[PDB]
Amino acid sequence: LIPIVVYDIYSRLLRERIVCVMGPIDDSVASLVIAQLLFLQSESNKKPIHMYINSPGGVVTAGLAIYDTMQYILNPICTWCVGQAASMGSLLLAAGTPGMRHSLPNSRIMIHQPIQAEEIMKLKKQLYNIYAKHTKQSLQVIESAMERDRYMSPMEAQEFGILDKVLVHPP
Amino acid sequence: LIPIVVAYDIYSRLLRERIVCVMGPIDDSVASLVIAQLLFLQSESNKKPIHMYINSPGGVVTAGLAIYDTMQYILNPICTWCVGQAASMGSLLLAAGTPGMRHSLPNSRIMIHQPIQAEEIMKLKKQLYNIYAKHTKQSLQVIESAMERDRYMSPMEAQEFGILDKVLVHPP
Amino acid sequence: LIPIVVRAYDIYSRLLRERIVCVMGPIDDSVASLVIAQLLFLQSESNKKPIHMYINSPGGVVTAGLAIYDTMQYILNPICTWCVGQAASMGSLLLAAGTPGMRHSLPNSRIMIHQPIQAEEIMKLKKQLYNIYAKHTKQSLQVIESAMERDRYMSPMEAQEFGILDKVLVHPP
Amino acid sequence: LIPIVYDIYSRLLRERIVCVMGPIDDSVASLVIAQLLFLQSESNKKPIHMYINSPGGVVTAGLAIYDTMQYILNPICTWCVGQAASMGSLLLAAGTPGMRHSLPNSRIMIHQPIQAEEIMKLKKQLYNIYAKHTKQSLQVIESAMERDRYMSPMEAQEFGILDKVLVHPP
Amino acid sequence: PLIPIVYDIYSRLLRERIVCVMGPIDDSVASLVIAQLLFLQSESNKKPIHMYINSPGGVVTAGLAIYDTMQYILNPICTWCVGQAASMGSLLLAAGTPGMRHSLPNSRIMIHQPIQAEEIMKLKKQLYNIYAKHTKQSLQVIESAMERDRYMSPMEAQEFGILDKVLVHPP
Amino acid sequence: PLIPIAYDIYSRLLRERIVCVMGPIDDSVASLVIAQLLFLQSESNKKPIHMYINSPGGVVTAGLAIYDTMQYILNPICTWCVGQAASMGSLLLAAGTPGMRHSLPNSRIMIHQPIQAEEIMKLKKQLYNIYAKHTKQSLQVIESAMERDRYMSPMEAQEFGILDKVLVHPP
Amino acid sequence: PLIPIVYDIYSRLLRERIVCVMGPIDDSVASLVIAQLLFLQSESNKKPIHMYINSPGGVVTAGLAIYDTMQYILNPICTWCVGQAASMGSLLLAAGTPGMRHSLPNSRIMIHQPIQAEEIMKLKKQLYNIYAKHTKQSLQVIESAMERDRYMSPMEAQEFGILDKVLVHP
Amino acid sequence: LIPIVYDIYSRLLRERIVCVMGPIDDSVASLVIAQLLFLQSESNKKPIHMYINSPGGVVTAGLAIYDTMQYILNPICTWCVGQAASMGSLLLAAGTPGMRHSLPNSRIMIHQPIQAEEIMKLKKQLYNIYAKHTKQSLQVIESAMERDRYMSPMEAQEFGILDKVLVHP
Amino acid sequence: LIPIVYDIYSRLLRERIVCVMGPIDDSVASLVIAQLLFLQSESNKKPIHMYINSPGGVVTAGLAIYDTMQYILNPICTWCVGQAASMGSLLLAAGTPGMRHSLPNSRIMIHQPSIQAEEIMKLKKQLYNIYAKHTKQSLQVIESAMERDRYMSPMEAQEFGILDKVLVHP
Ligand SMILES: CC[C@H](C)[C@H]1C(=O)N(Cc2cccc3ccccc23)C[C@@H]2N(C(=O)NCCCC(F)(F)F)CCC(=O)N12
Ligand SMILES: CC[C@H](C)[C@H]1C(=O)N(Cc2cccc3ccccc23)C[C@@H]2N(C(=O)NCCCC(F)(F)F)CCC(=O)N12
Ligand SMILES: CC[C@H](C)[C@H]1C(=O)N(Cc2cccc3ccccc23)C[C@@H]2N(C(=O)NCCCC(F)(F)F)CCC(=O)N12
Ligand SMILES: CC[C@H](C)[C@H]1C(=O)N(Cc2cccc3ccccc23)C[C@@H]2N(C(=O)NCCCC(F)(F)F)CCC(=O)N12
Ligand SMILES: CC[C@H](C)[C@H]1C(=O)N(Cc2cccc3ccccc23)C[C@@H]2N(C(=O)NCCCC(F)(F)F)CCC(=O)N12
Ligand SMILES: CC[C@H](C)[C@H]1C(=O)N(Cc2cccc3ccccc23)C[C@@H]2N(C(=O)NCCCC(F)(F)F)CCC(=O)N12
Ligand SMILES: CC[C@H](C)[C@H]1C(=O)N(Cc2cccc3ccccc23)C[C@@H]2N(C(=O)NCCCC(F)(F)F)CCC(=O)N12
Ligand SMILES: CC[C@H](C)[C@H]1C(=O)N(Cc2cccc3ccccc23)C[C@@H]2N(C(=O)NCCCC(F)(F)F)CCC(=O)N12
Ligand SMILES: CC[C@H](C)[C@H]1C(=O)N(Cc2cccc3ccccc23)C[C@@H]2N(C(=O)NCCCC(F)(F)F)CCC(=O)N12
Ligand SMILES: [Mg+2]
Repeated sequence: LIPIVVYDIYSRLLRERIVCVMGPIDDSVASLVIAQLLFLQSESNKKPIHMYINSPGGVVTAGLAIYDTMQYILNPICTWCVGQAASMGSLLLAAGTPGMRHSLPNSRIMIHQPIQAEEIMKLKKQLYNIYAKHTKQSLQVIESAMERDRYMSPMEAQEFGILDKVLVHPP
Repeated sequence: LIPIVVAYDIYSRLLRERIVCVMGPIDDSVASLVIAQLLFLQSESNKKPIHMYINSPGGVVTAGLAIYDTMQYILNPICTWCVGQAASMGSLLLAAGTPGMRHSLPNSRIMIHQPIQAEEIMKLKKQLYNIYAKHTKQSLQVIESAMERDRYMSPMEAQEFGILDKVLVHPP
Repeated sequence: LIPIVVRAYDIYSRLLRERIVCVMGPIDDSVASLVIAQLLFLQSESNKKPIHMYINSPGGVVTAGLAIYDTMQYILNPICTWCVGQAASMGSLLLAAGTPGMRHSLPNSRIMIHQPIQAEEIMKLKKQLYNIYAKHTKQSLQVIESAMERDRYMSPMEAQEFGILDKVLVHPP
Repeated sequence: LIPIVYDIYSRLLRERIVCVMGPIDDSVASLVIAQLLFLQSESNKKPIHMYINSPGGVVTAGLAIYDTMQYILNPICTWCVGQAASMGSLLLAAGTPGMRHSLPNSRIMIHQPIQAEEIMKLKKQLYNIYAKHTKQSLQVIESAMERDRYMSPMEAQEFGILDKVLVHPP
Repeated sequence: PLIPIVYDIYSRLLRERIVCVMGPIDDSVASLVIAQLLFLQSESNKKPIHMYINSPGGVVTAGLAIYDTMQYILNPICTWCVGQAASMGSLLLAAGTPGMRHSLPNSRIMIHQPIQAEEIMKLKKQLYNIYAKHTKQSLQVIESAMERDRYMSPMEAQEFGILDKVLVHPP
Repeated sequence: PLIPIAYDIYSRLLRERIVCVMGPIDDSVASLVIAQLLFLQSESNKKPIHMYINSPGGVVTAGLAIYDTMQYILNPICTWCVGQAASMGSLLLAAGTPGMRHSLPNSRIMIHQPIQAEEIMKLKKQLYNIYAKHTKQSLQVIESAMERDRYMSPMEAQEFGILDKVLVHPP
Repeated sequence: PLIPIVYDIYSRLLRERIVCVMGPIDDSVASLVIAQLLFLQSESNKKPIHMYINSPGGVVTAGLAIYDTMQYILNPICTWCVGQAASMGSLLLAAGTPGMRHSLPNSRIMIHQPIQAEEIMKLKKQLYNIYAKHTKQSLQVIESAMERDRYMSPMEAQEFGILDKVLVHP
Repeated sequence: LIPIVYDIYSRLLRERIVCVMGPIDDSVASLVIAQLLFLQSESNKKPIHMYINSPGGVVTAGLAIYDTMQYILNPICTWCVGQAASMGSLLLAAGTPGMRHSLPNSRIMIHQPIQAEEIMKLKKQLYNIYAKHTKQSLQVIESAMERDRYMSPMEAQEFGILDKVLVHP
Repeated sequence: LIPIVYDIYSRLLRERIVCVMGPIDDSVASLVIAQLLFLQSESNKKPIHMYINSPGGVVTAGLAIYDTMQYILNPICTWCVGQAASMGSLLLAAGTPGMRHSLPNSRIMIHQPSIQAEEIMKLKKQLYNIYAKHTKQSLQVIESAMERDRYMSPMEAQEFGILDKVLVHP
């Protein structure tokens, strides 16, 4: 049951420029997030957008659709990891505007990922290049890390280049 | 949960700005909704461009062709935008946008390969060959060869092939 | 999800205000009743102004198709039929039943008159279909019978030659 | 089942009461977090009341709510009615000091009913959070969490999970 | 349903030339019955075969397959209606050797029948001709009777030409 | 569904060189029929094999597997249509040894048929050539007939070249 | 599906050195085929083994398990395609003893293929090398052909090196 | 349908071949253990051949088979055909030294696809078993088991999981 | 698929080995009890071997097997392979003193995972008394240990009195 304010709660957050990326990312979630990003951009192409991320991952092309839209719009995008960002969720976290990528202290971050053979490898290489661009790590290090079935703490994710700030309280 | 803006749900709000969404598998229900939206936008103005957002793995051939024919029939220019993917019938719709107005974002994947009686399935397949030839400007022989290859193309390859005009990282 | 336009219409209701009725998907009793109710509404708004009938359907229940057919004939309005995607089985009967001169298809549509209760009753219904197609296409009963046994689709051009429709348009005239 | 006019829960939300009920998963956590952000923007000083009746749920979803409670500036009064087990008892214990309550017949459990290394890392995060808010040593928290049992409100007060056991308002 | 052994009980009855046509008649039942008729014929093409019929009907082509095999073999076939013979069941009852078609006293018999249109009519006309042949009634009378949704007593079925003898006790 | 004796009636028929092709033809049915044809062949490569066919059709490649095995073995094969032979069932009926293709009088026979596009057409053309070979009709006539959604009587199927003899009683 | 007896019919065929590879190839099918190959080898390591193949394909590692066992045993193995051999089925067909790979005239043969990303590519490359070895075609030609979604006639498969003989009669 | 000659697996059992196929659960473990006890009583000296084609399964069921292999006196030749992942690769590695084999196209994975403390205790038992049979350090075993990947037979030989990669006898 | 030699379990039964595997319900208990009666009538002196690999099960079904083990005159050697949890560990502990074994990697749990309230407590107290009798620990220590949600290694189970011998080899 989604509560209302006199607007359902998510719509109310949307009016304050907060977009929620929650649960598994599929085509339906991607389209909704993209539609919300277009809406916020037309209200103002300068004011920051806040992206709340609590997700175990999802479909690669759906994640990439959101990724490309984030890059395409002019707005700065602050990413916030609460709970977890695994697989495509961690890619979206890392794709926030430099300096504006955040996690709360107990979140868990995973870049490991839990079609023809050639196509699955082409998509995998696209992920390598995107993580390399945003984290500043080499392709070899990205590949090694993505093969490891383990989560990182927020501090480790900061050291790796996935995020900028680990906040307990506002600054 | 579909979010609302103030009462419009997010897609209806996009529709008021002349953006139509073609998302997920294309069946008769999706085709009818898209067609109804195209008729609405045309009556508001038969000159102002229409934006078509495409993120689809494909679908039913006749439903795809219904949308295709309606796109051609209306007078408006139609800008097509590939985000995520356009496979099978999705890539046909992408290619059918107004010349010069067919776009993809940088990490999209495009497939023209295709994943009721035998004679009828071949007749539909030949209709697809002729439509791709018209809009890509490639020969029928090249279309037939390419459609037999089970693979995706990058946006740059799709541009070289004639499926789209522009690969944009940021607006122009 | 059906989109809305603003004073709140869903998109099909908005099309209905412009005299467009949609016959989409399989035709059953529920679809027939909705289409019939819409035809009665449009008639009372004006019994002279044309009605546009959008048809994209693989067919359906014979008596439900016949209910829509009879209502189309009964109202006074001219009815323009438009085949987009496909009109198979009962869908092609409705297409053929539009006002003469006002039956249209877009260029890539597919049209089928082949059809994919006690034995005597199924034959009686089949003969009613033969007579309706004969009336509207102007073909003989023998030719209708032969054609309906062939499991195939027709292009819009072939359907025009056969008498199912009048005009194949790429763009408005 | 939900009575109308605007449902009862939205009406409670207008009085700064947030409900954490049933199993805690990602969907529940997101709703609770969204409500906490709403109440904070209405006023970052006025207290928030958190009603907790829950058998527990997903660890990361519980931790997401925990972190948001700490992050906002408001004081948060926690109220245990019925039960607070597993992640539910962590949220109860995480209320503002002096403002953690239970009604008299509630049951409280800190026992907990992914790769091996990851389940242990999450378990150690829970140990440190309970130690911080209860003021008990890590060794005592670990021992208590291995015992499959519930505590009465009085026992939970003695342990440091809550501050007040009320039969009637003060 | 546990089948008792002595051979299972149906196999034991088969060794004494008794074939059972029970329940709905589909392709599987028809094949079984046909296989049994071929077996009994090879043991002796002169000795009578007893066919026990208790059936609400079934698939027309499967019924016709059994019918044609009954006619094809040389043996006399005694048909016995116990419980009921409806639709295709009553056709098989009527198709027994003349003089050898029986019912017990409380059985119920129905000739009413509870693919493209043209094909269903062609099959229906094949049924008309078969009933006319074995009952000795006109085609017009068969067609009228088959439109009536009702059962007949054994005595009425005897008068109509579906069977020869209604026995309470052996003769 | 209970077969009678375990040593069922179908195995007993197999010992007399009768193979049953019943119900929908899929890979499992084709393999069983093929295995039985190999068995009968090794018992004697001269003695005829009887193939009982009551089938609404099935998978094209499974039908073709049985077809090719029938041609490959050296035995004469008598085909018998009881009930119906539709789609791939009618192909098997037509593929019996010339002069040895039979139907009982009330059977129904259909040649109409109720993967990439190019592949479905290649298989369809293989069916055209097989029917042309065994019926002696032209490719154009086969193609026209297979588009018509209808059944044929045994007499019509005889005239068309699908079978040789329509028997009410043995010769 | 009732299996007839004489021995069930497949066991009877096994006594004449005929092994059946039918339907989708999974771990259960592979283990049965492997067990049968070990049995026939111990009866005689010289007498040929006949392998009947009618299969749309299946699990790659299960197909490779059968492949490796075929190579490992000393017996000559005659492969017979009836109906179809697609994906892993066509690999087994091609892996028969040279000169002893057969198809009946109306069979259809497909080498196109209808886990982490790196692992699926490693398995795909193992398939390329196996087809190259047994067909005598270059790796580049195998890779190009496997990307085309289409079937080959028995004659085309013979020309390609997948089989040696297309027989209408024994 | 399992063919008869004995069903085919029973026939292989009479030649001292035991099959460990598909997912390993309690039912599979009990059957394998029962077969190992049978073969041991026929002769406690003659080798036993263990065919392994398995994606893994339940840890305690794998450990039950492991302990029984060690407990009996017989030499045990392990054979990887198709794959040995997770608990399957542990059983492969637990064969008698010098008698651990793979065919050339097999895939081998030591990565693994109840309370928190208990899952770690079981994990540490696996670390010590792999260390014993491969001769690698505990630190290297731990690192390798976190990597979600398969090894070729040659890599598995270099790592100490098996002794011989044979194309032909 | 159960192999034949007798199916393999029946063959083991002829050598006085009874298998208690998987979840223990009424059906399993009745089969085990029937086997114990059979072995007893063959000889009331010769030992019986009980193989235990079980996560637990229904309390009354476990108690039925327990009572029958005590009732017959034979010595009973218990063998834990894989695991013995809940009712499984009770049966392990109930073997003849000196004849209770585990292999080295087994896991043993006496905690119960996760009828009127009074009845569930009566059954729980029956378990306390049975464990006290066979382990020789005080009932207070049994009750405390059974509240801890954890497994024991074979060595710890030996120290606790659950079993007598941890063997790597005969
Ligand atoms: C960043 C958007 C730029 C400026 C631009 C443009 O690139 N596209 C194409 C487009 C179309 C569809 C999906 C897309 C997804 C990602 C990127 C581009 C997409 C349409 C958009 N429009 C709106 O946003 N209109 C107002 C939005 C308010 C609303 F309420 F509708 F949300 C129409 C006017 C327009 O110029 N653009
Ligand atoms: C391109 C449409 C042209 C101009 C034309 C015409 O071809 N058709 C027929 C038609 C009917 C039904 C479905 C069709 C699908 C594809 C193409 C044509 C279809 C109806 C339309 N009308 C409306 O659009 N009316 C306003 C509708 C929009 C709104 F939502 F706003 F109400 C009525 C005035 C009219 O003649 N035409
Ligand atoms: C062609 C309709 C004529 C004129 C006539 C008539 O035959 N019937 C009977 C009738 C009843 C019900 C279903 C029918 C289906 C098919 C044919 C006739 C049916 C009702 C109709 N009415 C309306 O439609 N009234 C306006 C309603 C407008 C609204 F907006 F509400 F839809 C009431 C005035 C009236 O006498 N007739
Ligand atoms: C404690 C929140 C601080 C103050 C701060 C901030 O860090 N985030 C980031 C953020 C984003 C998304 C999820 C988060 C979860 C936990 C913590 C931070 C999260 C958004 C917030 N905003 C609002 O809530 N604005 C008022 C609107 C609230 C209402 F519900 F009414 F819409 C936008 C301006 C702003 O400063 N912040
Ligand atoms: C009445 C049967 C006649 C005499 C004749 C004949 O037409 N067919 C063909 C046939 C084949 C298959 C199904 C048929 C169905 C209906 C009619 C004929 C059918 C087989 C039979 N055979 C047996 O039954 N042989 C003895 C076997 C006895 C057994 F116990 F096994 F059933 C083979 C030798 C033979 O001459 N015929
Ligand atoms: C007509 C078959 C010829 C003669 C020949 C041959 O082509 N194959 C290959 C083959 C193998 C597998 C499936 C096949 C399907 C279609 C065609 C050929 C097939 C094996 C057969 N054998 C048997 O049938 N042996 C008798 C055993 C029969 C029984 F059931 F009783 F066990 C082994 C000796 C032999 O020469 N051939
Ligand atoms: C080609 C097998 C060779 C010759 C060799 C050998 O490598 N293995 C190991 C082995 C074990 C298990 C699966 C295997 C799969 C593929 C390859 C090897 C496999 C067992 C076999 N044995 C038997 O087959 N014994 C007779 C069995 C006959 C029966 F009828 F029972 F099946 C035992 C002694 C022996 O020399 N080998
Ligand atoms: C290697 C077993 C040793 C030698 C010894 C022993 O430790 N156990 C205990 C035991 C019991 C139950 C399961 C066990 C699982 C793993 C390890 C030990 C197990 C019983 C076994 N027996 C048999 O195997 N008997 C022959 C069986 C032959 C048959 F054909 F039936 F399978 C009874 C005579 C005997 O000395 N032992
Ligand atoms: C420990 C059993 C004692 C000795 C005694 C006795 O108490 N009961 C009663 C009884 C009955 C049923 C279940 C029981 C379960 C637990 C305890 C007692 C049970 C029957 C048994 N009998 C057998 O076992 N007879 C030989 C059996 C041979 C067979 F192979 F079939 F098992 C009949 C003669 C007899 O003296 N008793
Ligand atoms: Mg005793």
